[PDB]
Amino acid sequence: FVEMVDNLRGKSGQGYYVEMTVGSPPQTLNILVDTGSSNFAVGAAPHPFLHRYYQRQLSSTYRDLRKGVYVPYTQGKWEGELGTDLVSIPHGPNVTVRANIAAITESDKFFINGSNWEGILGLAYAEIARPDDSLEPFFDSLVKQTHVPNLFSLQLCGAVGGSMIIGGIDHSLYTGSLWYTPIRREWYYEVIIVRVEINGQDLKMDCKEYNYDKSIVDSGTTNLRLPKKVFEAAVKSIKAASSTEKFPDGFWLGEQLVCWQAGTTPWNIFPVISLYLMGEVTNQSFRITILPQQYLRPVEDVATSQDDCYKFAISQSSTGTVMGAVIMEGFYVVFDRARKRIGFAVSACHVHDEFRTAAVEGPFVTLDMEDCGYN
Ligand SMILES: CC(C)c1cccc(CNC[C@@H](O)[C@@H]2COC/C=C/C[C@@H](c3ccccc3)NC(=O)c3cc(cc(N(C)S(C)(=O)=O)c3)C(=O)N2)c1
Repeated sequence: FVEMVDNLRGKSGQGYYVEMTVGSPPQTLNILVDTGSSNFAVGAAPHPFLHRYYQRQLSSTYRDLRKGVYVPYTQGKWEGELGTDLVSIPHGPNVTVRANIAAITESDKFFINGSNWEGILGLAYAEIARPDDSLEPFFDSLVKQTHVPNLFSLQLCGAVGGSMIIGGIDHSLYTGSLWYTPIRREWYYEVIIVRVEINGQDLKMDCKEYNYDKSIVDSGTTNLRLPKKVFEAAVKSIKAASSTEKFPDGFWLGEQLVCWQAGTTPWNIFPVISLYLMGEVTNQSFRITILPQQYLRPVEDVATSQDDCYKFAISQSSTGTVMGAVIMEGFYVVFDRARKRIGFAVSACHVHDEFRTAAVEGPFVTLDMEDCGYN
């Protein structure tokens, strides 16, 4: 797995990407790793923000599937033409497999000026593939075509880099225990949140609320996104904990940055946030704790660089909870498809400071026998 270590790069909340090749002869593209969707898609026509794109006419292994496809995410949108071709991951397992590829020919607010990636690897299940669930996702083809075990793990670092280990778990990438929460249903990587605390204080809502109307693990979304009711309760609590300083409403909404004299950020006025995930046994849970160094994301800009400036990276959602890269960075996350479970452990690349450390820990029990799944 050592060959696979540090095979991810990124630009800081611009997304983590892995090098892949498509076509014969191999065309090199950087591909965003997305556990929040299930299409493999690449830029296939010129675009002002693409340094390079897939040229189907140059690949003798390309087969056209005579079917278009359109994919709108929460933000960003592309459309294109389906086909298959040979795909490999130079710093992944040593194999080449044939896979579906959407060749993107038009898009909106999807590619980013200077991002370095030219396509997207949807690693979730066929149930949410477009145009429908008969379009086998990349990781399904990989496992069917090779002897790779049905598991991958992500260590997203930033603050960027990281590792996606295909087929296994690399112990050098984490410390302490791995804790597992069940995948509720194979579509998104859907999980169940049973309790939320902000500086050790329970939000005290019915736990179904935390999962209204699903909770997902999504490396393709930057923020921790929360159902409105949870988001409003979370912000109330963070504000109360951090009340020695008062920030504008635009800060709370992600529309404005807050800035401090370089090196003087008052991390200790901001609370730790704990998400307790359903465990593998009845009414047991574990918690993952995040520090303000994860949920206050630095915005790099030479122009404001006398300061450190941050965006609040918790935001509201009308489509359920999204545990985005805010939650994943500094955890080693194991997508154990074979055992229908997702493991979390503290990563070798945790942020911590001299006072507080992100954690994955348990077990915790609750007598209340309510199931937290929203039907
Ligand atoms: C089943 C499919 C069709 C579907 C449909 C609807 C929702 C989903 C759930 N998964 C979404 C994921 O798949 C795509 C993937 O997008 C990858 C792009 C990353 C670029 C990055 C970025 C943009 C601009 C500057 C820096 C980074 N975007 C976000 O962080 C980025 C990306 C996305 C959402 C956000 N949020 C809205 S946010 C502002 O963090 O709250 C942020 C997003 O939609 N990501 C899935």
